[PDB]
Order: sequence, then structure tokens, then C-alpha cells
Amino acid sequence: MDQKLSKLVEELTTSGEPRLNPEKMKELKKICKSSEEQLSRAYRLLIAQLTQEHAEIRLSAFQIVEELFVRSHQFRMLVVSNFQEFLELTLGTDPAQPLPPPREAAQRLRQATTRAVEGWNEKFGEAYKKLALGYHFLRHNKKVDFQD
Amino acid sequence: LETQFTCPFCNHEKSCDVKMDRARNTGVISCTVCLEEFQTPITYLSEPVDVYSDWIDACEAANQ
Amino acid sequence: AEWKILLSPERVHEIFKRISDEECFVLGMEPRYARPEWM
Amino acid sequence: MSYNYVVTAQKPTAVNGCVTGHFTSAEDLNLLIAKNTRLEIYVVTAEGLRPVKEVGMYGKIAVMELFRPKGESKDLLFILTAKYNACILEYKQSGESIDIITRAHGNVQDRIGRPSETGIIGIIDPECRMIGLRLYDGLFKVIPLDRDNKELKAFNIRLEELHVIDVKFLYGCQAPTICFVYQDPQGRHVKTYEVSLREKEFNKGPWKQENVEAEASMVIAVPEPFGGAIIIGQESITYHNGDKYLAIAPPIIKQSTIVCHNRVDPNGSRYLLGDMEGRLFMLLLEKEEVTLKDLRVELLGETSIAECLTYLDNGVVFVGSRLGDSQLVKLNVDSNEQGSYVVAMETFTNLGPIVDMCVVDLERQGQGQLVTCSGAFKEGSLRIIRNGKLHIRTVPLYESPRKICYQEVSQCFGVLSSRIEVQGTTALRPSASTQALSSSVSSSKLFSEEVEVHNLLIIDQHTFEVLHAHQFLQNEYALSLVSCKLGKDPNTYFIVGTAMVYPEEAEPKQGRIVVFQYSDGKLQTVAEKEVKGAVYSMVEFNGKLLASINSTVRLYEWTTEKELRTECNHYNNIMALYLKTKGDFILVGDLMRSVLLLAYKPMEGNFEEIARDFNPNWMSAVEILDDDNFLGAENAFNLFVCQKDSDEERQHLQEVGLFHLGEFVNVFCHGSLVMPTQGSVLFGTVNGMIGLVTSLSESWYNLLLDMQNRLNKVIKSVGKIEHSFWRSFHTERKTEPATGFIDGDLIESFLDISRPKMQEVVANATADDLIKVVEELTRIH
Amino acid sequence: AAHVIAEDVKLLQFHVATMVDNELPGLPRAMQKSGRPLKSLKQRLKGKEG
Amino acid sequence: DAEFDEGFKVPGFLFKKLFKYQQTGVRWLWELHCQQAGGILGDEMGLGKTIQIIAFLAGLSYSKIRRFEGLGPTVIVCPTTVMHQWVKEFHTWWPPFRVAILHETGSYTHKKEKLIRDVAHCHGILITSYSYIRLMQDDISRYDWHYVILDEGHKIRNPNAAVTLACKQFRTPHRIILSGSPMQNNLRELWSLFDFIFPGKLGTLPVFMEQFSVPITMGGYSNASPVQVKTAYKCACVLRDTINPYLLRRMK
Amino acid sequence: MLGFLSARQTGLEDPLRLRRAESTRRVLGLELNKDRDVERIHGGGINTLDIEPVEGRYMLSGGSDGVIVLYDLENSSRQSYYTCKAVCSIGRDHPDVHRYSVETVQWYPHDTGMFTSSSFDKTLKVWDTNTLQTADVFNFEETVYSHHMSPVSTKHCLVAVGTRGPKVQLCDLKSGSCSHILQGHRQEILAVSWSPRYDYILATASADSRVKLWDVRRASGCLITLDQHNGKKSQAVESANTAHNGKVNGLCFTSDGLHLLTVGTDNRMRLWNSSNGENTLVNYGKVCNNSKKGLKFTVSCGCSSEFVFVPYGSTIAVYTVYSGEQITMLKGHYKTVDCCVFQSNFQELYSGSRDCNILAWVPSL
Amino acid sequence: SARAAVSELMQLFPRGLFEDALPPIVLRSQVYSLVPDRTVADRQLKELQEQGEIRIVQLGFDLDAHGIIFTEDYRTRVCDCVLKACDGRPYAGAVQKFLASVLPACGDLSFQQDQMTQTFGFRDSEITHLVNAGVLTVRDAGSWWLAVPGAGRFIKYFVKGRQAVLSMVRKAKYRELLLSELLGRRAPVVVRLGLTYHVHDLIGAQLVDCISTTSGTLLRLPET
Ligand SMILES: Nc1ncnc2c1ncn2[C@@H]1O[C@H](COP(=O)(O)OP(=O)(O)O)[C@@H](O)[C@H]1O
Ligand SMILES: [Zn+2]
Repeated sequence: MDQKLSKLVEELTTSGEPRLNPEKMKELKKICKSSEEQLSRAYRLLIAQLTQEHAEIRLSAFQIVEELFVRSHQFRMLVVSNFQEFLELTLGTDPAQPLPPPREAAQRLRQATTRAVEGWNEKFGEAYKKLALGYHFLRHNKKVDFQD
Repeated sequence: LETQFTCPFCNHEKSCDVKMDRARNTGVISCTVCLEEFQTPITYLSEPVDVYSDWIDACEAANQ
Repeated sequence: AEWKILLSPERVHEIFKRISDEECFVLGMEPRYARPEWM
Repeated sequence: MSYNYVVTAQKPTAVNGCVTGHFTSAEDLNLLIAKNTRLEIYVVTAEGLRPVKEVGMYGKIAVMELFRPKGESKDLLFILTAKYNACILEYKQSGESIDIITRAHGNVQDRIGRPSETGIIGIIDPECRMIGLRLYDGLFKVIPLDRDNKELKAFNIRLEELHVIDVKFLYGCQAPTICFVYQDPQGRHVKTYEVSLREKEFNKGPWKQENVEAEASMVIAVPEPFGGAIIIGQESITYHNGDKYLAIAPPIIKQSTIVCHNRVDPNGSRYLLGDMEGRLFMLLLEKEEVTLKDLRVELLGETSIAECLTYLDNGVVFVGSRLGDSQLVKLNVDSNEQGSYVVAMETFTNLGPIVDMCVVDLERQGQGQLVTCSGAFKEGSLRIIRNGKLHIRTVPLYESPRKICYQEVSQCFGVLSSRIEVQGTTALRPSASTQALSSSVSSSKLFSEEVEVHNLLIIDQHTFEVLHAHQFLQNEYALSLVSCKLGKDPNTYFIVGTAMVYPEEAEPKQGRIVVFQYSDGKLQTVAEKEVKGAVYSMVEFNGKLLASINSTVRLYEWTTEKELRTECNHYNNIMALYLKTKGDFILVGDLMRSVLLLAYKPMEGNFEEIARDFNPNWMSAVEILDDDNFLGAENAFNLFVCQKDSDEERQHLQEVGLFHLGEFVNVFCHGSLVMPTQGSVLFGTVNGMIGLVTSLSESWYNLLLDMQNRLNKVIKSVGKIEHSFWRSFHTERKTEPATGFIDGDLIESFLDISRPKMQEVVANATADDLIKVVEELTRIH
Repeated sequence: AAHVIAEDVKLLQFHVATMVDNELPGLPRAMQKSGRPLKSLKQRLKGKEG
Repeated sequence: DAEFDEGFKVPGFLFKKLFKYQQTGVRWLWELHCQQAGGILGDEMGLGKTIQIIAFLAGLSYSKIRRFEGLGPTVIVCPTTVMHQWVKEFHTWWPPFRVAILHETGSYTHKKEKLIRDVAHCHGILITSYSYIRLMQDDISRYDWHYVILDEGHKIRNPNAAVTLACKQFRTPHRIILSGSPMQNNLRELWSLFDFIFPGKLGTLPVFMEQFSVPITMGGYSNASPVQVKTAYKCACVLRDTINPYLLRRMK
Repeated sequence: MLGFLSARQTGLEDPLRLRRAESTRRVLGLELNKDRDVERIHGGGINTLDIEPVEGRYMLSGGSDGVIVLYDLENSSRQSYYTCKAVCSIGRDHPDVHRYSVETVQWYPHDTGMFTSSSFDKTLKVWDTNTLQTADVFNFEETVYSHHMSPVSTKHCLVAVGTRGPKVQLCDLKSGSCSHILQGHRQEILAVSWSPRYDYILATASADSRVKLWDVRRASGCLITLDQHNGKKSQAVESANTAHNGKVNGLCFTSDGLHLLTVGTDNRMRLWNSSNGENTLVNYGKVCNNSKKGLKFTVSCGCSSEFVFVPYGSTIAVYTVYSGEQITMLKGHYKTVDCCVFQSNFQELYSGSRDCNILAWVPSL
Repeated sequence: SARAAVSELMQLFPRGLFEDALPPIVLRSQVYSLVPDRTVADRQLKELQEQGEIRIVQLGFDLDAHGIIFTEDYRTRVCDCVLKACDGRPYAGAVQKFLASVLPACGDLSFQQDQMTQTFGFRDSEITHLVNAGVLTVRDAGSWWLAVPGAGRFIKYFVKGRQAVLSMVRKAKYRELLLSELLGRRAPVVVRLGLTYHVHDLIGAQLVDCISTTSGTLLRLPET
């Protein structure tokens, strides 16, 4: 049951939709709720898609990741495992690895990920000490404007 | 003028080099040894020695 | 020797000194009156 | 800083080492038995053992080997101490005077090193040229004998294999040769080497390595006629001689591992073997013209669990047992019609590992009376102690006790007992739990090779017979036990904290508090309470039940519904194992944080960390002496006395007295065996030592300290071992000189020395006053 | 020292080179009294009046 | 027989003839040998040192202490003036030793190189003058010697003299220097000496100049400033601390 | 675990068994701070940490921004969860702060009344624990990459200093004589260590990629010459011949000074016997280092099997020393890790990285 | 045991591709692939090398490249090809002396000048004779590595094949790919040595993550 998952994430990502299609979003939600190794498979899909060079695609992948994060618990451990690389690819903290074009998509990704990090710190921050550390690290070492 | 400068922190001479991304009007200076990195805007007149001297003031100003 | 390595005369003499008569004859160094390691 | 006085109520009795030889005289057949700090000299008479001397080492006797150098009339004695005090001793009897002289002495401790897993092993070359010691991993300390040292100089020969299981010196070797079994990732192996003193290094062995049984755990050096050595595995037995490879697999040994051995014949054609189970076996080497032909194993019979045995003569074998009473037996040529050729000749009482103990004023006299959970698996028995000398009784259980408590209202003892079953499950022998007057099985709803079974045995405190045995659930361990009445109703209960043991988890996560009431000869299940962890300890606390779940100490209340209800919890604990009480103060013995003085606040109804010691000591007991003096015995055989200090600094307890008792204190208990000193707390130990600790006054402490200094200046130790060093507080990462304690034995030895020695000691009051004072100190025990 | 031997082989090389070729670009001329450099075997045979 | 720390035994009768200070010196010298470092005998002229060295060497060979069993092929660099004195003293005090002279006078009457080879293969004490070492440095420095005792080694104070560079070739760590005055003009002599016996201790030469030669020497001038005098005093104390173990300097 | 308690009470097994088994079981279950948090005082990354030897309470720490901070680790509060305060500090306003990143800081062994520190400003200041004033300095001609005082010497008090110059300095604290140098290396010396077993055996490693075990009493350079392939032939004293194929920026003697662990910029670690320098062919796989300066790591003590806590990128990688198993990886930092220390009393690890954080890993349950 | 593993891997060598001029070569990393216990693999390889069955040669293309060759394949191919192509030109005798004296004696990876000048009486002329034979190559001044004549062809093919295989894994989805899928796939023409050979090498050097899944062992690129 791996082909359909890859297909579905492919349509969700490659479409470049400004907003996720809710019906296939719900299909993904239900089908991922089916199994946990399949949840990891979806996570791997998202990580692979994030590296690909397009800001809109990365925005879609990050939005999916945020949905799963807020919805799933094991997904939280799984992503906060590599929170380092996740922040690197979304925030573009390393200048050596900037965010691809378009510029509008990159800025939207920046704003959305800042807000998502803030919300996660508010919600699960105590539950994942590494999240609190990452928030603080962003706030001071990188000086990310959370009020923007 | 010359381009490699003593790291202000690890005191290793000629260990800092600069990357002037003229596209974004931003230049980066990075200490290869201590991996310290300083970011700052540049204009079409700016030079590495101008960028470096922004770093030192940033170091001292924060060190106040 | 950059790809910035300060290459030494002894390295050079050892390298040259192994060259055979035929390759140096190809280079034009006539092997009998000019051997590249006597440089 | 605090003031205390310990003393030996009863010397240790278990044996950890015994060797037979000619030490007292060249002709004497001497049997030397090493009780923990007592080295008892006997002479093997035609019948029994004739005592000739007992002496006090300043050191736990770890190694003891008799050897006869070239030109030496009678065997010399070499003994090592756990603190690595080395000493060679010689028997010199000047008529009536028996003078154990110190030929050569010294200390051999390396400054830093990982003390080896299997403990110190000391072996001597058969030709008596050198002494080989294996103290630390990777090194092999070698002490030459030909180079006559009065100091025991040594040197180290690095050992490329780091995990050695056993090592022996091979016979029939022109140069000293060592065989050892070592463990590496590939499995267990055997190798040999050749020691070269001049080079101070090994050389290639007479024959190359070889792959052995997985559990090859012993090596037996065969004498010259056969040469080579014999490896004993858990399952098979083998013999190697470089080329000869004899292997056997007798199934009879598979049930229990062979732990000990002793050669019977001077030529070594006959060997004895004992297992943990106590079955005594015989190994017989068949020669062929000589070389080795065949290996044979035969069951001679069963004995006490033999930690160490030695054939004396004439079929007389001495069984030295650390777990049960030491035995003297006769090996019959003919079986005893039960497959057994062994018949018990003599038994020496051994208060086994005193796993738990309780004082009772039985008979309602003014004299205390101790009842101890002595013994072990098969030797499990109860001893009863009184002054009459110390009287000793016995009550065999044939199963290990774990805790004991007394219910005077019920006139019985709550004795946790446990047995082993091999298979559903089958009991190996008929024990006390299975032989009870009445029995029942727990049927709880909270939960739904060879295995252990736990039972609660209700014992008459008059006749010492099993009134009841309420067996527990399957895979349940009854850990702690207390007899008391809770809340406000008058019923005195037997409360049993338990745990759910399964092989798949290291830490039990499931346990239940069960309250029983023994009445009408029957144990009724009054109540229950599931908990999320084992209950390592419970104790009454002012009408309430203070129980110790894995890492949470909580106060339980006996509700009017006859049920447990938590009041409060405290969590800053690694593992709260040992608990004691006096007023609103508790003393929590952490597994490694060593104390936590928790005072219960009733006006709030919770706990407060009044203070804590931060030295990481691994506790084995705990007890409150006074309102502000706390005793604790760590696992490394030391006593430390913590006193409340005098800000947050007030939170730091202070270790005021430090002392190396040399034993493993299993239990403390307030009381006194008898009808100047304040308080009295008795402790049992692993080696059967029973001791008493008491307080003093300051001037008395100063005087006694001075007297001890004088005695040390005067009395000459066995191995020239300085007393202060012997009693110095010692740990793997620390070492401090003893303070705040007055060694009982040394002071009480003031009497048995001659008048010039007192006058020398009392060179600065008179000797008679000190004689009176030491008599008074002797009075308490 | 690595840097001292670097300098001393630099100096031996310098002396040989200025023995057969004194006028090198950037490098200093081997000096002599009266304020004048030396004359190498290449100046002996360079040009007019060589 | 006198018994030292580990295994060094000197015959008792030989020990008896020695004075207190000389036997103290023998103990110190064997301690040096234990550390495997060189040393200088600082005893003033005539306090008696050839006796000390002969006693130590005889005890070492006698002790059979552990390449070399006991004493290996040594060499004694001495000025020409005292060579036969050396031979006489060796014969008187320890006649077991084979002492063979490498000199034109000599006692060989054949190729010298044969003599050096034979002494090396015989564990003998070869004596020679500085001139042969300067000339035969190739031949001397190939035989895996054991000791390189320098009698009146203060000749070596010139760091770059041919004799100095010649004698600084022996690879053994046991280097002995005999001179009651191991500094005669200035600190550079001290430097070269401790270069020969313990190459690392004082730093490289220029470092040594900067660190001690200037603050010490310049502070002794009549016009020295008091602060500079205290500086020189400090540095002198430090240097004496540094070099203390390796000079044994008893006065008359 | 109850079986161990039974065996210990009955005298079946020595208490040693339980102690070391439990210590190992705690080290395996190590994970990020449930119940600690280190106060934040450093503006830059933390280059070094050094828990005191005796009583293991106080913990120096040397920041990349020149400040030293002295911590307290004991939970003086009454709560289950607390923080490690800072006791004092050699701040930036102290008259004797280092002008640059502090590269090494070490307690004085045998007594907490002192601590030594080194920095890239070519100075090795010798502080007082109590008065907090630099009671000495050794000024050097090149930057000081690392130092180390002997951990066992009751006699000598030398202080090896490995600088960017090829000379190993041996300063003394007893009357200060910084002249001594060990001749033989060829480039920068990125790490030095004293043997814990033998007083005088110093092992230094240099960017020219070989480690050399000196004896500092001798006058014959080095003793042993570490060679990857441990072939038959022998060599003189140089930094050459490749203990590693790249810069060697790490050293650690195992707990009792027998072997010798060396990480190097060729992404390898090697366990060498330290009696004969014999590469014992344990391997550990591919351990990532690319630090251009010294790399600090540690080994456990009082555990049944011996571990090593080697930084690995931004993660601490735990291996078993003698077997090479990769037990686990600790993933809690965001930049490269630079120093880790081990608290042998309670089997706890503290880790410092460039991200200006000092995390605590404590055993769970 | 490593001995088996090297045997099977040596079978995978396509001898025909190098017209039997080159003895078959196995990379130590591939030995790690079949023997996961890296330490035991190294110990047993050292055991074999001491016994003299195999030689280890520094291939140079990576500092961690040690090629493993059976000693008899080495002797056979070198004697045959070198002496045939060099019948008459002088270094044939010198190479014969080398194969007769050094290789049976010391299996060491590098050769230093002192050893050949003294222990083996080789001259500078003979050392140059060897160097032109391809049998030695310069490590340093007066230092040389053992070598196989003609190894450059194999090195070039191996390098291009490795990078091609890594690229193929990269271009698969996730940067992931199942091992069976890779092996069954049609090999690129650049990959001249066969895919199993290169796959073992990649797995052994930890260049590719081996993930045991329900469908088999998946290849994933570790995150760089
Ligand atoms: N214990 C002694 N017994 C006999 N002669 C001695 C003794 N001590 C010193 N001498 C003699 O004193 C003289 C000076 O000693 P020597 O070592 O030759 O000169 P210096 O003391 O200047 O080195 C020698 O002749 C020596 O034999
Ligand atoms: Zn820097």
C-alpha cells in the first residue's frame, strides 16, 4: 500500500497549490492513521520533497509536516529527531543552502515556519526539550524576527 | 588592499575570508578555524576590508 | 604544487632520476648528453 | 563530631578458604581454615580436628596457600589481604608459646586499576620459585621467591588478554608455565605461557591455544605423571596435554555447575568436585603406560553447599561451606544404600548469611533473644541466640528465608521463605513451605530452566514449627514484611509487599501490597493494593504505612474501610531501598545516594528533605542511633556515621565517623543480648559475624583513643600490618583514616597481655583502673 | 625548526642562483661594498661589452 | 658491600676507601643512570672525581646490572696530559678492567681502528684525546657505546667547534662530564654543556640567550637598575632551580 | 535486578558485580536532561569543561568569548527538577580575562584550591580557586592549542603545553621554568596527555599525523612511535609515518592507562597498546571529525564494559572501547560538539558545543 | 571467515575485461560488506596476510583504498606479462630477484630504501629497474609502495563505476533504492566491472545506508 501514498503526496506537492486540497488531505490523514511505519514512510516522503529545489514544493511539504505534527504524537518524536536539518531546510539558516525560488514562496515559507515554530514551542515545547532549545537557538543565535 | 584577516576570536592570522554575494547585497566573513561567521549588508562600493571592519565593531559593540 | 604545497628539489631529483631513456628521448632530452636529473 | 564503639558479639563463622598441609610441623597434617578474619589452626588427628591456635589477621584473608621452599623444614604460609597486605608467615612454637612469626611482609596494591571480575586469584609455581597474583585486568603480578625479600617486591607482566576466567601453574615444566582460560568476543579459549623472571616477561607457551566450552570456568593442574591440565565446563570436561585431547560429556553434572575441586592422591590420580547444589562428585584419572587414558565422573553423594573442600586422609573430607554449616565427612568405599558414599562425621555451626534478623524478649525475661534468617537454599534454617557463652539453636527449613518479623499478639513469626522449582513446576526437595501444618494459595485479580516460589510461613514462637504456609502467586517475589496494627482498629496484620518478576525486564514494574491477618491458625487476605513497582520496604509510621515503591516513597493510610490510601509522595530518590523511623524523622537508604533524612510534616501532611549526604556510597543497611546520629553501612565493608550539621548548607549532612568494619552488614536492629554507654544496635553480616555498636562520652572516647594508640605502639600485628591502615575507610575511589570509632576487639584484647605490657601501655593513671574500665566495656556483651 | 631550515635552504638556493643570475625580478640583488651589487656568470656574457 | 636502591652493589672494601662525599656522589650518579640522563660533576678541582667514576663503573660491572649485561664498551675523552694517570688509577683501584689507549704512544702497535673495534667487542674502557675524536669521529661513532665520560669536558664550551660537534654525535644517553669549573667565560658555555648531557632541558640556543643570558648578565653591571637587579635575581633563582638535579658541586 | 540483590545479601556474588552491572545499565539508558538544566552564561560556544576530580561537584567551563564560568552541580534546591547555578566567573570585566577564546581549563588535581587555564592569546594563567586572581602567567610565542597537568604525580608538577610551534613545552609550577622542550615533532601539536598509570609518560600528537609517547626523564627524544600498520621496521623521532592519514587532534588514555585512543581528521579512531604502541586493530567504523583544533573526549570508569564518548558531528557517539560496537548516538545539539565530560559518580555526561549550550545527559529510570 | 568472503568476491572479478593481464583485485571495504564484524574482518585479513596467501596494495585513489590480491595470482601475472613484454629489457632479472626475495619474506605495504639497500642488496639501478617495471611507485624520496603493473585501467573503471552507481542510487526516489531493484536493473555502460561488485564496495564503506526492510535490504543515502 506504498504506491498510493507516494502518488497522493506527489499530487499534493507537485500541484503547487497555495492551499492543500482538503479531500485528498483527509484521505492522507486516514491512510496515515492506518499504520505507523507508513507514517514514517510519509515522513520520508516529506523529507525527500523538502530537499528538492522549489520553494512552493517545500511550502507544501512543510504544511503537510505541520499537519502531521499537530495531529500525531510519534511523528513529533520522529521530526524533532532531525529538527536540526528540518530548520536548516525550512528557515534557510545556513546561508550556504538558501531557499530556492520563487521569492514569494520562500517568504511565505519563512513566515509560516516562524509561526509554526512559535506555536509548537507554546504547545509541545515542554514535551520535547529539543524543541525548546531549537526555539531559543533560533531566537538568539539566528535572531529570527518572530514578530514579523 | 588585501582580503584575508586575522580572526578576531581565535587570533589565527589570515584565517578569515569573505564571500560578497552582490546579488543579495550581503557579504559573509567566516573564520575557518573557529567557524565563527558574521553576516552584514554590503553596497556596490563596499570591499572585504569594509566588511571585516563591520565585524570588529559588531564584536566590540556586543562585548560592551 | 597547488591543486598550495611547497615542492622541494629532492622530490624533483628523485622523480626525474627514475625516468627511463626512452621517455626522455621522446621529450627531446637526448639521453646520453642530457639526463633530466642532472638539471 | 560523633562518638561510638563497635565490638564483636560473635566472631565470623563462615569459611572462605581452607588448605591442608604441614605448617605447625614437618610431620603434622595441619588443616588451616580461613574464617573471614580468623585463621584457625588445627591438627588432623586420627579423629576430628584438634585445635592448636586461632589468630586475628588485620585483613580479610583473600589468598591462603602453603608452600615449602627449597631447604625449608616445614611448609611456609603465604596470605594476602583484601586491602592487598601481603605476608609470608612461619610457625614457630617455643614450647608452650606458639609464635607465628612474620618472615616477609608487604603491600602489593597498584595505584590505579580495575579490580578483576572474578576476584583476586593467587597461585604459586609447583617448584616454589615465585608467586603469581592476578589482581587487576590485563596485568599479572609476579613476586619471585628465590630472591629473598623482607618486603615482597613484585613486578608486573602485561597480559594481552584482559578477561581471564582462571589460571593455573602447569606441572612437569622446566620453566614456570601458566595455563589460563580467558574470554574474548570469539568465545572462551585456553592458552599457555612461559614465565621468564630474568626477562620479566612471558614467552610462548609449551603448546598453542585452543577453543573450549562456552562456560569453561575452572582449570585443574594435574601432577607430573600425566602433565597438562584439566578444564571443567558447566556441561563437559576435557583434558589437554598439548597433544592429548580427552573429552567427556557425563550428563550427571549438567544440573549444577562445578564450583570447587581438590586433588585426592599425591600423584593426582583422584579428584573431588562439588557443585552449588551440594552434590559431591568424584573424578578419577585413568592412567596408561605413563599417560592419561580416560575420564570418569561418579556421584559420591550430597553435602552442605561446599564453597571449599579438602580431603584430609582415610576417606575423611572437610567440607568448608560459606552458605551452611561447615562439615566433616567420611567417604565410604561402599554406598550408604542411597547412592551416597559420604556420611557426615562432624558439623560446625555457621550462622550463614544473616539475610534478616529480629530481636525478641522471648520468655518475657529481662534478656533479649535473637531470631535470624540464617542459611541458604538447602541450608536454610533459623538460629536462636542467648547468653548461657552464646547459646545457639537450629530449625532447618531447607529453603531460603528472606525476612522475619514477630507478632507477639499472634505469638508467631512472619517468615518470608522462598524455594526453587525446576519445571507445571516441580519442587526439588521437601521444604518448610511444602511441609506446613496448613497452606493456602494467593488468588489475586490484579495480574492476569528453574523458577523460584515464595511463601509466607507462620511459625510457632514456642515449638518452631510451620503453623501455616500461604504460598504466593506464580512469578511473585515477597520482598518486605512487617508485623503491626494500622490505623485505629486493633487488628495486628502481616503485610507483604511483593513484585512481579519476569525475565524480560530488569526492573520489576508490577507489585502489590497484600495485608493478611493470621487468626485461628489461618491467614486471611484482609486487603490488597496494586502498585506500579516492587515494594522494597514498608514500615509503620505513627499508625500509617510507609511503603517504598521503586523510586517513590509514599505514606499510606489504613482507611476505616480497611484499605490503603496514599497521603503524600516524594520522588527525589534513585531507589529507596532501606527505611527506618523515629518520631517524625525517616532515614531513607538510597541505592547509591546513601541517605536522605526525610522528616514528615503532619500539619501539612507531606515530606520535607531536611538534609542529605551527597557522597555516592552504595548502601547495604541503615539505622538511626539517636535523634541526630545516623548509622549506615555501605556495600564495600565500611561504616559511616552521618550527623545533622551544627542556609542551604544546613541541607548537607556530614560524615563524622569513618570505619572499615571488614564485613557486609546485612541488617541493623535495636536491642541488646544482655540484661557508661547509650543505646544498643545489633547487626548481622554475611560471614555470620554479629556485632554491637554503642555510644560513649567524650572524655571516655579520648581516653580510649589514647589507649588504642598505645596498644598499636605495643601490640605487634600478625603481618606487621598497621592497625590504623587496617581500619582506614576504603573505597574504590577514596581512602580516609578512621575517626569517631573505637575498635572493640583491640581494646578488649587489653586483658590477655602480660603486666610489663600494661605498664608500658599505661606509662602515662594506673593499669588497674583501665582493667576495670575494659571490664565494664566488656559487660555490654 | 622547519621554518629555520626553510630559511637556510632559501638562503643556499639564493646564493647559488645569484651566483649564476643576480638580476632577478622582485628579489634583492646580492650586495657588496661601495654600494654596488655583484656580477654573476650571466653578466659576464650578456651583451655589448660582454 | 654497600646496597643501593634497586640492584647496584659495589664491593664493600672498595666502598670503604671512599669518603662520605664521594660515596654520596656515587649514589647520585647511579640515580642519574636510573633516569637515563647525563650529568656534570661540579666538585672543585682535586676533590677527587676519577675515584668516584671508577668506583661507580666498577660497582655497576660488579653488580651485573641489566643489550649490555652490566658495563658495556665505554669511552673516556681526556686531555693528553692525564691519560697514563687514568690508566694507572684504573689499574690500582680496579685492575679487572681492560683499559686500552687510543694514542700515538699507545699500547697497540697496529691499526687504531682495529683497537676501537676490539674494545667495542670486548667491553673495554677505551681512553683517547679530543684530537682523535675530532679526526676519527666517523670510526668512533659507529660502535654502540655505553658511556661517553668527558674528562675536563669544559673544552667543549665552544658550541660550534669541530670537537664539540664531533662529540655530540654519540647516541647513548649516559653522558658524564668532569670539570670543577663548568663555566669559564659566560653562560653560553653552560648552554653547550647541558646541550651535550641533556639536549632539551635548556631551550634552543637563541631562546636560552633571550630568556637568561640577557636578564642575568646585564643585571650584574655596576649601573644596573634595582628593578633590573631584582629581575636578574628572580631569573637566577629560576635557573638554579632548573639545573639543580644535574650538577653536583661540592666546594673545598 | 532483584536477583543481584538476593545474591549480594546471601554473599553469593561480590558487591562488585551489582555495582558494575548497574553502572553499565545506567550508561546504556542515558538520555537528555529530564531533571537538569545548565544556566546560560556564555555568549559563545563552550570549548572545554572539567569536573573536579575530588567529590565531582564543581565544573569549570571555558567559553569561546574569553569568559570562564564555574558551575555548581549539586541539587541544593528541594525540587526534583533544578538548574546548575554559576558560582563565580572570570567575566569580561575582570582585570585578567583572556583576550580570546579559552581553549583549555583544568582543575588542579589533588586539591580544588587552584585551576589552570589556557587560551589562544598565547598565555597559560594559573588561577586561585578562592581568591580568584591570576597568581601566575606563562607567555608563549605561539597560540596554545591544549595543555594538561599530570593526574597522578605527587612529585612533579609539570604542565605540558602543545602550541602551534612544533615544540612541546613543559612548564613547571614548582619554580617556574618554562624552558624545557621536547624535540622531535614537525608541525602544530593539537593535543597532549599524561599517562594515568606512569608518572612521566607523555603522549603527544601533531597535525603532521603521528602520535609519540615521550618519557620526560630521558634524554633520547621519544620512546614509542605509533604506526597504523605496525610493521616490522622501526623509525627515529619525527611526527611522520602516519598514526592517522590526517591531522591527529585527539588523545585519551583508557581509564587505567593501558591503551590509548586517538581520533584524527581522517575520520577514524584507533586503540593502541601503550606499552609497545601496537595498533590493536579495533576500528569503530567511520567517526566524523573535521575540527581544525583540539577535540576533547572521554571514557567511562566503574562500568562493567568500557565505553568512549566521542563527539561525532553535532552528536555524541558512544562506542564500546574494546569491541567497537556503536552503542548509541546522542542527538541534542545544533552545532558541532567540542568537549564532553563524564561524571563517574552518577554516570552522567555534560556536553558543550559551538551553539553556546551545555547539555546534561542523565540516566533514565 | 574473511577467507571465504574474499574467495567469493574474487570470483565476481571479470578477468576477461582486463584480458587476464591484471590479477583479480578485491577492496578491503567489500570484505567488510560480507563480514559485518569489521574488527574480526580486519583481524582475519591480517592473519591471512601474515601467512602469505594474499598481498595488500595501496591503490592510492583513496587513502583508505587497500586492494587485496592472492599472492599466487600476483606472482603468476607479473612473471608472465612483465617477462614476456620485457624479455631482454634489463629489469626482468631485478623483478625476478624481488619476487624471489622480498615478497615471500615481508608482506609489508610500503618499502623503504634502507631495507632494499641493506637487507636485500638492491641497488639504485635495480630500484629504478623495478620502478619502470610498474612494480614500485614513489611514496616519498627513497620510499615506494608495492604495486600491480597496469592497475590504472582498473582504477579508472572502478572510480567511474562507483560514482555512476552512487548517482543511480541518488536519482532514484528518496535517494533510496532496493538492492534487488538495483541488481536487476540494466547496468550502465560506464559500470564495466558488474553491479554486485560495486554494490558491495559502497555498502562496505558506509557510503550507502543498508536498511533491512520487509521487501529486503534498502539502499538509502545518509544525509549529507
Ligand atoms: N679515597 C681516596 N683514596 C686514595 N686516593 C684518593 C682518594 N680520593 C682522592 N684521591 C686521590 O686525589 C687525587 C685527586 O683526585 P683526581 O680525581 O685525580 O683530581 P680531581 O679531584 O681534580 O678530579 C688523586 O690522585 C686521587 O688518587
Ligand atoms: Zn577563529
